[PDB]
Amino acid sequence: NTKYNKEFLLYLAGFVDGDGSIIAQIKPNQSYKFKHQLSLTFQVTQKTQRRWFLDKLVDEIGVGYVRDRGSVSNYILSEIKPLHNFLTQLQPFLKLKQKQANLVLKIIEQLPSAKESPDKFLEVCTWVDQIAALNDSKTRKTTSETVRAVLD
Amino acid sequence: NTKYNKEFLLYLAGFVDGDGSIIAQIKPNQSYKFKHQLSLTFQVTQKTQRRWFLDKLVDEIGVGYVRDRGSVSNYILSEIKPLHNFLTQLQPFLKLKQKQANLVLKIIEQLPSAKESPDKFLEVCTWVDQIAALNDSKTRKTTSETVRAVLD
DNA sequence: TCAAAACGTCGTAC
DNA sequence: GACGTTTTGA
DNA sequence: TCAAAACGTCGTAC
DNA sequence: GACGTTTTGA
Ligand SMILES: [Mg+2]
Ligand SMILES: [Mg+2]
Ligand SMILES: [Mg+2]
Ligand code: NA
Repeated sequence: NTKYNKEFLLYLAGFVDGDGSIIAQIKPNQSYKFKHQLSLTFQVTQKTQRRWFLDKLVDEIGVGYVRDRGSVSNYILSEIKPLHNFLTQLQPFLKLKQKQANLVLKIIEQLPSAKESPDKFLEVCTWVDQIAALNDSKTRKTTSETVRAVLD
Repeated sequence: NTKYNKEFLLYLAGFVDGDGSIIAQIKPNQSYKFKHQLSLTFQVTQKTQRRWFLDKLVDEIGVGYVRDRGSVSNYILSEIKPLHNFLTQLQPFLKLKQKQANLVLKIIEQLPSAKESPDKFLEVCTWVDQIAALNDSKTRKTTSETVRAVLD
């Protein structure tokens, strides 16, 4: 796992606290044992005319990709291992999004265990609730309650 | 002149590039010799529920203030001397807003001479045009062209 | 006559 | 910014 | 059954 | 985020 430079992390942390997102999702999906996917995403959003900025992020992070949705574009990192490595290093410098970052870390490390028991899986969905609670969440639909209602 | 930590400036630069604004305005105002005020503003916006972040900033920058504006709040720095001192030190770390930062500095250093001649005043106004051209400017009204007419 | 503050509005870029 | 639904390709 | 990508919309918080 | 109009107080 690559070691990121501190100056880079410091600036990136600031910019993430401003225009980034640390996202956790429970995605209803019939092909999973517990009928839901656990989905983590690190994202940085910027007007497409400045997507060169996001393209640099890819070079500097060395992983992830940029997707253009129209007037706006996103840097995206969803790969679990690279995500853990990156957040572990960024986390210390976050001020607005530190708890979310850490909750993500906690979730990733427990995934293996969440696969085993419906209970441990339900607990983990709770951590996702905390992430969403900390964020400026407005259009969320699938929660730990949703999972509890399905595991029956 | 108060001298800021690099760790501080690096994180703040990222956050500014994200959620900050470097604003230059020509404010129509009859009480001025050229019938407009030159206004410089450094601004950071954030949901009012995260005020404390902005309030911390005031302590850390040691100058400026926070204004709650309903559901959103703002850190503001308008005083010219601290603004020059702060921007001079922040500028090396901005990626998105570095050019307007340098333009603000130039304007500040020229203000005195700009008050002497309408021609120099006009030129300075063209630099504020440049700052607005760099920003995601959408509702601008007063430009150097409008100053130009008035001085006629 | 000026620097600075007070207060308000708009259209996205998050 | 922070979600959503559905598809891919193991 | 899964990790990850593809693709889309909502409601502000810039 | 990035403007706008109007007021304060030396
Ligand atoms: Mg923000
Ligand atoms: Mg931004
Ligand atoms: Mg923003
Ligand atoms: Na904006």
